[PDB]
Amino acid sequence: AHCIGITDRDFIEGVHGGTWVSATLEQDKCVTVMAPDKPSLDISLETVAIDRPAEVRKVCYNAVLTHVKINDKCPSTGEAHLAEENEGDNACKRTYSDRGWGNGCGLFGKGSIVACAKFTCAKSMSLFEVDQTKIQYVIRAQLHVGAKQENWNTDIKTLKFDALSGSQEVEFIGYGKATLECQVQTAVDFGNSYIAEMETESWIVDRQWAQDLTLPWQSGSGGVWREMHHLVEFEPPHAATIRVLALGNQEGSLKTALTGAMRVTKDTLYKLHGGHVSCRVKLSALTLKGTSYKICTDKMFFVKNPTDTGHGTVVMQVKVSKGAPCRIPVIVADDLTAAINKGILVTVNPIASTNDDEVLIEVNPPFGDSYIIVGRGDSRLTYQWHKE
Amino acid sequence: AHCIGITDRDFIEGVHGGTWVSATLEQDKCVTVMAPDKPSLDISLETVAIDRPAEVRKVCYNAVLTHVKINDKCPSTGEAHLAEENEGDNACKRTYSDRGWGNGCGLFGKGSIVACAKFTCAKSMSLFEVDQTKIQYVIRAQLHVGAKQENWNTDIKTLKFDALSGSQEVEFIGYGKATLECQVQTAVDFGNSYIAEMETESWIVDRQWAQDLTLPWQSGSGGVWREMHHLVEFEPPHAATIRVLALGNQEGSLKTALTGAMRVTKDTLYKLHGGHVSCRVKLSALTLKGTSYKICTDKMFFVKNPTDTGHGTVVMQVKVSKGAPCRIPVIVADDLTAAINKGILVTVNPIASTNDDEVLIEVNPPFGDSYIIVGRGDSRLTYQWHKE
Repeated sequence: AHCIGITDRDFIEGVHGGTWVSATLEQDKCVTVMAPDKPSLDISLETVAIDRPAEVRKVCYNAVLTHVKINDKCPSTGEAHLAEENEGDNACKRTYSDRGWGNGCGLFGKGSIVACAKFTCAKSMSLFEVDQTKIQYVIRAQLHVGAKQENWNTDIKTLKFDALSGSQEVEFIGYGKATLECQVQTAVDFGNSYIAEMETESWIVDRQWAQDLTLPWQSGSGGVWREMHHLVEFEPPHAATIRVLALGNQEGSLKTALTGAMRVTKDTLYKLHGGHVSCRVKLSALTLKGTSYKICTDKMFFVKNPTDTGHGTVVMQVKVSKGAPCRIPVIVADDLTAAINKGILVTVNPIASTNDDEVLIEVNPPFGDSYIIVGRGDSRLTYQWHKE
Repeated sequence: AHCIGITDRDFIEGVHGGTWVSATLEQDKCVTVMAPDKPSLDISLETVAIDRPAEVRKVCYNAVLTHVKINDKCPSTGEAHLAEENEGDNACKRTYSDRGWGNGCGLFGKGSIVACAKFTCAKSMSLFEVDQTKIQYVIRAQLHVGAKQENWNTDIKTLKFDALSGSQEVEFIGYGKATLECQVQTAVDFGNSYIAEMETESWIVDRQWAQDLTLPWQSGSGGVWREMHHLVEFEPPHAATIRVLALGNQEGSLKTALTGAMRVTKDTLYKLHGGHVSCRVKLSALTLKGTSYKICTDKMFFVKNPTDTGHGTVVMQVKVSKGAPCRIPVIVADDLTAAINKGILVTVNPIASTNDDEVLIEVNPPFGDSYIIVGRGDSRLTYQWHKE
């Protein structure tokens, strides 16, 4: 809603005896529900969202190294010990260098040696929990009245459905109301999942995949980086010296590992670019408005000519300059002499309540050549339409 | 050279009639050539190197994007064109957005749209050529005299062999000379190769691997980054907007793709941590010195006791306080009563030319229990040795 201007669009015809009409809603997609002698309803999934999710983990992908210290003990001088060893924020390794007269010591053998470095995470990625029950589903509902596009964001009602809310009503002024009974689907799209974010970007990731990452990880309480060795390289000892290096920035590798995953985007609250809702829509309480208005008899004009919507329908915008509250007669006939309407009106029972009102009409013309006729008398507007 | 203090060590015995002795030299490894009635020769591959290599390519692994510009034309308004399209430092993409009344345009259809961004390489990797004919091979040669370790870097000669040099002579003061005829081996270690460096670190990479890298690449002459799209992401068009993002830092993935590759390190000239030289060593012109000296008869002392080298030999360091130019008698008998020498002397014919000279001895004792005897009279030093 409004489903014109949304490329992916489906139509569902309600039936005369029918009360409910079921429809599955996906994002970047919308549905127009129609019923005979009833206003058409535009329904669409606006956003899926999770507000205030809790941090489960952090994962470091860029780490700098500082303060490299080393302890070197000659053969038979015993095991080496660094003071900066049994600390927490340091990466340490135990090994044995080959030492002899060539480098200090008096014996030829294995001289114990220890190396430590200060570990600080330059850049990391946050892992939040995905509680499927906390997920809210926002749905746009808006009737097909003669509303200009510039007023579409002034007529749209929005409904939020938890993992389980009840039925919810949407009433429109003068048209009655609809009842939505939407069940959310958070299984194959909300199953094992973390919300993972780097800097500005976020994604939905497999929990097992996130936990199986070969990178240092935190708990958001204690700033103790676990499994640091994933980003620290210890070259074999020369004699006394041991070179300790930082591995590269893992931003790229992670981002390639993340291709395909559903995107997530914040705003002041996490927007989910996916998911779907299966819905049941009650239409019986919906009513047509202005069925007792007079007929707009004064000359009318096309503010916007009949143009192809791409959905197999055509839209035009008509100004009414003198008719008081009145209804606009719109048909699609195969001949200018026949008033036999062959077109299906999506904008059911057009209307003009104020003068200089620009009402939007949408019709579904028949296959073949035809004429769009709006109004009566010489005043009436006619437009040739050819549907292949 | 000196092969004591170098763990990986081999012994090659020359034969009485022999003239040439073959030996393969590898880095972090050394060979000690022995010949009866001749000074032992310490030979080792110091460094492999390439000086002033020519740049073949550059390859961008971190790029930042700036000045994103976009041109949006409505349906049937024609093809869109940016002014910044065909400048060279801009990454650009042509596409079609879905446009209608919902976003500006008056028709419903494909609106042409172009997106460009300024490309600048934040961090890159350099690729140099590996000319197998330009590679030089530095070899350490040094005789087994009674030289202290603290003088080892004062007695070593160094020879450079091109991919094809001739035989080279090394002569030592008082001991004659040796001749090296070393053929280098630069096939399976540098065949398809580039020298690839990032910041401080370098490697030897497969040429075909380097060329198949899915990253932007330069020629060092013109600063035109080819195939930029490897580090640029264009999201699908909304209506007018197109988001242009930079891909992550590729330092990490590169570094993991480089694991195993032979390392390279600079110094003021590129040191190569690999390779080997097959050699033929001439020993006939090599002579023993001081065989006409008198015998050191005055009391001597162990500056450094006989200690296991781990090479199956023992080393000690003896100070001669009073003997003039004189030779030191050393044997390894099985008994203090037997002068029968069962030990093999690596430091052939020990020597002291000045008083308070600390000459280094190395012997190969026999398996079992034995005695190391140095000097004669009561003045002689004895040391109990047990070789399992």
